[PDB]
Amino acid sequence: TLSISVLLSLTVFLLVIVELIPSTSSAVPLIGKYMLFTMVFVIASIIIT
Amino acid sequence: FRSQTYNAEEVEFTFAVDNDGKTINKIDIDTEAYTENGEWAIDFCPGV
Amino acid sequence: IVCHTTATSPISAVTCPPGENLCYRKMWCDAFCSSRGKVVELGCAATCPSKKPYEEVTCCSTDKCNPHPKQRP
Ligand SMILES: *[C@@H]1O[C@H](CO)[C@@H](O[C@@H]2O[C@H](CO)[C@@H](O[C@@H]3O[C@H](CO[C@H]4O[C@H](CO[C@H]5O[C@H](CO)[C@@H](O)[C@H](O)[C@@H]5O)[C@@H](O)[C@H](O[C@H]5O[C@H](CO)[C@@H](O)[C@H](O)[C@@H]5O)[C@@H]4O)[C@@H](O)[C@H](O[C@H]4O[C@H](CO)[C@@H](O)[C@H](O)[C@@H]4O)[C@@H]3O)[C@H](O)[C@H]2NC(C)=O)[C@H](O)[C@H]1NC(C)=O
Repeated sequence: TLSISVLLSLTVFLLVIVELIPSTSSAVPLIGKYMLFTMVFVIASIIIT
Repeated sequence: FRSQTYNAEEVEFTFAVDNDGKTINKIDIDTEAYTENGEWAIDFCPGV
Repeated sequence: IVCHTTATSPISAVTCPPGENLCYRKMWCDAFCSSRGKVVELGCAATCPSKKPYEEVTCCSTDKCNPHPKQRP
């Protein structure tokens, strides 16, 4: 429950983030790299749990 | 592209000729100054 | 050596600064190649200048070997 609800909150904040960060495709933004890192970290924590 | 006013028997289009004598039947690009778009790349641009 | 240079207006022949000898001419197209032809750059360098993928660079050590395309050596 904890892990999946954290994942849900992170998905909602990603829905927030897409309003703020640029949609450029030339290169991965540093903030975008950090967001992907956080998402993969959550997913790995869920798998390990 | 077309002439808004004149028909084919009044105005007739042809492609420009490069300084080397070759017809430029394509969209020209300043390869030394053009910058690709952040979302789309251009592969071909023929003209007819 | 003496090479033509585009640094001055109009193009003029200037002796290379000490340490450089090779004359070069670099030409590449831009948006105005429709009527004006390729850009022209003239100068002197200690070694054959680097070339971009779309830029043609010529290097020669002879005297007056880098004139403008519309002028004779
Ligand atoms: C952000 O991006 C922008 C662009 O997007 C970028 O801007 C560039 O900035 C750099 C430096 O930061 C600029 O480089 C300098 O350019 C100077 C201008 O040189 C041009 O104009 C000269 C005209 O003045 C002489 O010539 C005329 C007739 O020619 C005469 O009447 C005048 O009296 C006067 O004598 C001209 O000489 C020069 O020509 C050179 O280059 C051309 C190639 O274009 C070549 O054909 C020539 O043979 C000749 O080499 C050119 O047209 C320039 O003076 C300056 O010189 C420094 O370096 C040279 C060594 O190369 C030293 O000898 C000299 O003492 C100086 O230290 C230097 O080259 C560049 O031009 C800008 N370009 C643009 C497009 O804006 C910013 O930098 C970027 N920001 C950051 C933070 O990086």
